Amino acid sequence: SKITAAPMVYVRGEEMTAYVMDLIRSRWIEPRVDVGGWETFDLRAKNRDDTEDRVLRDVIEAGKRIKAIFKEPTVTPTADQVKRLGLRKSWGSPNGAMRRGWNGITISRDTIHIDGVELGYKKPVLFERHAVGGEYSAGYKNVGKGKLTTTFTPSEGPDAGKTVVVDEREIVDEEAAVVTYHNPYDNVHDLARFFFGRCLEAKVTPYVVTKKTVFKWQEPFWQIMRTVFDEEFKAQFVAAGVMKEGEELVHLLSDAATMKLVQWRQGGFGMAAHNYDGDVLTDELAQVHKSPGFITSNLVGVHEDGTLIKEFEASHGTVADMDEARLRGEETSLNPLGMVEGLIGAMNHAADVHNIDRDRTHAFTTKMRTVIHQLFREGKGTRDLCGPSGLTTEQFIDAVAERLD
Amino acid sequence: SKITAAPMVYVRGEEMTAYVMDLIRSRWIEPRVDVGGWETFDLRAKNRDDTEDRVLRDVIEAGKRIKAIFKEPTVTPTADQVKRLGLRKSWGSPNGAMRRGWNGITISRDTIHIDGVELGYKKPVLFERHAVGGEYSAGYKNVGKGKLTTTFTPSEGPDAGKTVVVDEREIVDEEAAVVTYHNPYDNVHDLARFFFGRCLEAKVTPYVVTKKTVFKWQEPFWQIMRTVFDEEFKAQFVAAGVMKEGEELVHLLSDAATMKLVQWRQGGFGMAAHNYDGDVLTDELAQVHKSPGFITSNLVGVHEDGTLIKEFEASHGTVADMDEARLRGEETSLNPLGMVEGLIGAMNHAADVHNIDRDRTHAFTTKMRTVIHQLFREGKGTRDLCGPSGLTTEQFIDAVAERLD
Repeated sequence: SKITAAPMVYVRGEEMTAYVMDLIRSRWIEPRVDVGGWETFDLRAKNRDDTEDRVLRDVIEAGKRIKAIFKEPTVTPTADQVKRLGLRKSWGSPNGAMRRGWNGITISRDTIHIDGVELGYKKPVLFERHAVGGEYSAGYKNVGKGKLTTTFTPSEGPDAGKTVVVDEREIVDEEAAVVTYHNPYDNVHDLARFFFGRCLEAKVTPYVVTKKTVFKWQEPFWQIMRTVFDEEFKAQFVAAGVMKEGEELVHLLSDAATMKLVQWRQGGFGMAAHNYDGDVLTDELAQVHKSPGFITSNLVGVHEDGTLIKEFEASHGTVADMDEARLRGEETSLNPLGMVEGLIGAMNHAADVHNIDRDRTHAFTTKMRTVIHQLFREGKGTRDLCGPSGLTTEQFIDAVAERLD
Repeated sequence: SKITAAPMVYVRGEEMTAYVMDLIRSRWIEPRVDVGGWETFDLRAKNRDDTEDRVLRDVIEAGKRIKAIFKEPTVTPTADQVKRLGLRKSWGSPNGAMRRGWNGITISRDTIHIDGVELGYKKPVLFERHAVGGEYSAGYKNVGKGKLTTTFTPSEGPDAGKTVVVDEREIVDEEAAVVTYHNPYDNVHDLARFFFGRCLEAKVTPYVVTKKTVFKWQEPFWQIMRTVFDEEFKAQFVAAGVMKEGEELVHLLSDAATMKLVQWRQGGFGMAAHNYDGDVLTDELAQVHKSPGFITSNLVGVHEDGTLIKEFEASHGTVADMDEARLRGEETSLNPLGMVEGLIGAMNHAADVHNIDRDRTHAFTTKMRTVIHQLFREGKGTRDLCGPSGLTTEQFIDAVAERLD
């Protein structure tokens, strides 16, 4: 009579968030859900070091096969952490490996809402941060005076094999940065389809966000989006009452979009942007809404077989300060809602993409959310939203558990 | 005896803002000031088109010669404006030509304040947008599959004449952008001195804003600014009451800075950033403060001979909707403060550079500001800040005029 969990990758971190998720797994999930299909991985900074990222390899492989991943917040083993945690070596951020390993098209950064508690945006906002390209994968050098040349040699079509000059310039400064990057745009077709599909389901008005007026190479991000929308979605948006007859898809400049995020406190909109613009704008979105914990960070990629790989994370870290407080015998109140939304999304996608116990899984994950929201409504949520009379971390975990049935 | 205005470049626009400035010139300036020294340029979109942009060339040349420029809001001759205004050809924004032509250092984007009126930020905020470099001057191509190569050949030092590879990559998309740009950092030494001097005078806490953690070529923007601060300013900031001893200059990630602009409603801080980050963050600043009209846009560049070239502009547009209302005979209420702040700056700089009627010009510009600010304190400002009881455009101009003496 327990729910059969679909295959799903579970990535454990450390510190306060792992302490919390251990309690959630043991007291909310496991008594109601057979988690035999989960493949669990220990991603403590120490276990990455001890296995020399063998664990990360096993995460990415598991993710490609299973297509549904929940990842806890983790400690990136930076220089600071090597000394602190007593490790052998440093290890970089695992996001690049995940985005490439799973053919990432977007990080979905959506506002998280609680029925009965008003946050910054009244209604759901959706945001797609294009997951590849841009300055994140640039080649560069810091240089003095000299000549900079950029060439391109196509490998197919009429001009195949003929090298052309993209740019050439004389650097006249003693101190300068020289930078080259690319934006791969083939997966913007996939991105547009995913984005507009999401926006239609949510009944939110979509917007495309670039600096294409000046950064003219960005034009195709808009053109691909507009074409997909017009041909495959506009009729549907009008029919669903989301947009009026003759309303065109709107393009916003990135510097205008920063203003709109502050103005549009009603919510009820979607934005899609390039990698960096999405990075900056979604943290703005976090601040307007409440804080980073109330925005999702959901990586979506395209499997070779046509289905989607979906990884889900909370947007806060491991809350080391709170872990320290716990280890000083001081009361804590970690709001688990960001992580729970991630776990819900992963469990739902696991059930959906594998077609295993879908009705019962969706019902259960909906039930967890409903119970949590009702507790917050009553002033029995965590202290971030319910003040000093709110529940401690452990009190909140019990409160949910005894209402779950 | 009228004030003899120092030589100054005056760039006129069109629509509502030109109509307002025509009245201000007629009713405030000309009865008190001999403006024979002003060289005026017609930058109607139609005049850029009619002169094959020779007028923009003339503006740049006059700006170099005279060193002080006031520019009204203008209509960029975009494709859409070509249709609307019946032009022959489209023309790009004039910004790049001005910023590069006058050896741009910074665009200062400061909150505008009136004593006794509450806007978004309680205390002054200062922002320096690095005026040049970045994607604004990028070379690019939209391409398919192939090989992209970037090389650099230094012209001086021990590695002179030896070509090295900055980047090489294989493009695997049928649609991709390939982009190369440079950041010229020699003038960040000047940017830093300018920024910290202003912040010191204003007694605001300075911050440097970059994405250098990931975009590592940006590191010198930070290093240059920190070195100048530590060597030339830190002790002064301590003695001014702004910072404690042992407090260091703070670096903010650009995605953190977007959150701080929303949080820090008390104001009293400064930020300096690269060209694009500055563009995006200062529009956010405008929205938090009130609107674009309440943020300055003051370009500071430098002549070959060391004299600063200063151009001052309001940050709003020409307000076409209000101009249409005006021409229908309907009431309007355009707040001229943004434009007048710009004109004040340009007139003051002209007076200081040329040393023509310096003391009387400063008294007159101070008077315009005081008279304007006092009318707002009396509820006799425009309707943006004083509500429906506020004065019309024309009523406000006449109210100021009769108080100027």
